[PDB]
Amino acid sequence: LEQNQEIDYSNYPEFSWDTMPLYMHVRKNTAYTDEEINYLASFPLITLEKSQAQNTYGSTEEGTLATASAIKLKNNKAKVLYYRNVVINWGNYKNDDEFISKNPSALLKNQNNELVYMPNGSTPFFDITKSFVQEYWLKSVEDMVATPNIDGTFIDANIKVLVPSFFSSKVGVNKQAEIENSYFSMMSRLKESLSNNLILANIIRVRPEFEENGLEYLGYFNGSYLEGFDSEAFGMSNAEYLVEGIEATQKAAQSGKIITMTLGLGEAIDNNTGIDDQREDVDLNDEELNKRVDYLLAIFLICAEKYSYVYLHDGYLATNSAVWLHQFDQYKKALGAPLGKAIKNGYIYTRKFENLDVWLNLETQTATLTWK
Amino acid sequence: IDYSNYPEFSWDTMPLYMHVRKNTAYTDEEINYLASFPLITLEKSQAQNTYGSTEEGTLATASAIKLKNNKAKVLYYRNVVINWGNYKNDDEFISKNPSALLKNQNNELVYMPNGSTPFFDITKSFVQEYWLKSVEDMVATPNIDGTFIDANIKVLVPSFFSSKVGVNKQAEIENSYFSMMSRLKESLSNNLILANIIRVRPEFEENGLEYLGYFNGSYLEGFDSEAFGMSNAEYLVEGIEATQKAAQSGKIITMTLGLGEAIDNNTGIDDQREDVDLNDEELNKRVDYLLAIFLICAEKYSYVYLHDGYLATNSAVWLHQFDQYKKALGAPLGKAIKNGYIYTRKFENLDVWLNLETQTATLTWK
Repeated sequence: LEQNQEIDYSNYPEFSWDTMPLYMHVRKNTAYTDEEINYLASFPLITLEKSQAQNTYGSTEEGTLATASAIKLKNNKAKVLYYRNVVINWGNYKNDDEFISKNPSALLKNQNNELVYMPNGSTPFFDITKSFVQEYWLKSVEDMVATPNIDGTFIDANIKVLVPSFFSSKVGVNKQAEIENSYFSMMSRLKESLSNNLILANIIRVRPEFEENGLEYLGYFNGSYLEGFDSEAFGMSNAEYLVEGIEATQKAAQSGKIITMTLGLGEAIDNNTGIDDQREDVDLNDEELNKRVDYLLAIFLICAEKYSYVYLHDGYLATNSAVWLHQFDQYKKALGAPLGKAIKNGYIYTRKFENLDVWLNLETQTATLTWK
Repeated sequence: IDYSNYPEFSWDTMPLYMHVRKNTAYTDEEINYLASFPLITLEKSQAQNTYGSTEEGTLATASAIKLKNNKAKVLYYRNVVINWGNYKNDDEFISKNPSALLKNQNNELVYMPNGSTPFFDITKSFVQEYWLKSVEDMVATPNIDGTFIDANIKVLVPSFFSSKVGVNKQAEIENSYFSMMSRLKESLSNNLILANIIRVRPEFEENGLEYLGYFNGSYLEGFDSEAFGMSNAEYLVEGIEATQKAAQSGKIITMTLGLGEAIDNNTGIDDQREDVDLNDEELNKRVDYLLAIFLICAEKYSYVYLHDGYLATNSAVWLHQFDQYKKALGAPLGKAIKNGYIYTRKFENLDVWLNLETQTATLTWK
């Protein structure tokens, strides 16, 4: 497996321990307002998702360029990443639509010559085993990253390539191995061509198939995004699953890799409204909600090192998120640099920072943040 | 009550409903499966990637179903306010008439939670006429027996639109909706109109019965999904009471209940989706429970669907028949009896015992 490169922080985002280090990961179907641009520009690291303002700019490619230009004019130090899925042919990319229309052989088929799909039955996959698909995809990423207001790329669906059953159950064992081989070739190409830029990947993940829960695959990347971090599977308890995720994240962060930890608040915010009635306004000062914020931040702080950033989210679509444009009080309070590593005692973790003491219990799913 | 356009019904075995879409044409086996149900709703996005549009995919599917079983009743889905994709005729109409879409007081489009799907402004006469004709034209085709009208409750719960377009516009949407439903009641009097209307709601003192006079029956969803601070059991008690009254009055009931949560196995996102054992003891207990809720309510022309979503290619129960669907049921020998949260009912070949509090039921088949 690809080894990690020697650490060079030249192109890394800004980072401070003074207050919570925050990540943003976002789309909107139309252009951001000026106020929204100012909000985005306040984050040190921003990923622009697929379906980026396409109903204003006609395409994600153009909506990305316009959004990134506006962010950079407000804060030229904000780092902006372009999302790219390595295998799923999601909609709203004008260049992808043209490429697939002109070249139907670019899509992935099973051994019976049938197109295979995501669970919606309509979104297909790129057959990255084909040279011309690899070249198209790599060029699309390199061309976008080369533009002035884009600093790097967020690579998605690595785990769909690397967990053998995902594609072997669709296209067979040999084709899965071929997809994997081509994936490694493509990531090696980006590691070299984007060496003066940033590459983040959705890669660290508790998986029975991954002996090191994704750390073994970080060699191509400046860091990992984390999702599914508190969503247990494989018969593991919630606490057991988080213990493994925390260990992997601590190791990656201590190695100097960027970490962008996403944790959902959707379940703590939902109040059984919004489907056939107005969605009830969320009291973002609610005491129980803030206990959940404390808990999720405590998980993050037990792991964090320099270049670790957190996003407690209500989905990535700005217009459907109750936390969009908002900042919890925990994000404004003095944090300060760690005074050492977390201490683990069973499912209880503690950590001291210059202005904060953290206590976390994974079994009870509770935490305390004692600000100084 | 005029039953002349109603579907077939038998108590001999479980009366079943089907509610379905697929992005491409059904296979022959799938058409035979559809044709075996007495009442089928064809959803939006109906084979549009084979036939080019939902309109033509609906026509093709319905023709094939009726060739296999001409007695099957087939309904065309139509949303009264949401402009969902894949209707070629809607795309043409909206492109030509952007003013057909609902805007707020700043003249901005308003959307569903996805931020992209807009709404028909049904306060405008030309929109009303386009919509009504689209329904009437499709129901007049030979292989379609009626329509399934969706999103009634989004019109009738004031906060849904008032929070988007203002209180005056919501009242006007509601007024126009009633005019449109009165028109359809008359034009489709030789056909079937099923609506997504019975629903426990604080705004509806009769939980949707007060609107049922426009329609030949109701589809039910959200039926076991409590809200408003209500307990699950008391929320179901209210839905059961509404459904019993409707069914006993001769209205069609199509009760949908999700098995998604009892089938979900924490796989299929980044790995292969593991088989759910459809013969499992635990899944069969859940089927028994959900069928018991249905049977406590059912009358002639009540039908049930225990589902894993409406997209055929993503459903673990597509093409499947639970054993509970094959056993002799027989006619009810009395209405359900309610003793607290425990209901019982006797049929010729089955005794039902249902406890809403524990979410368990016992089906004693003879």
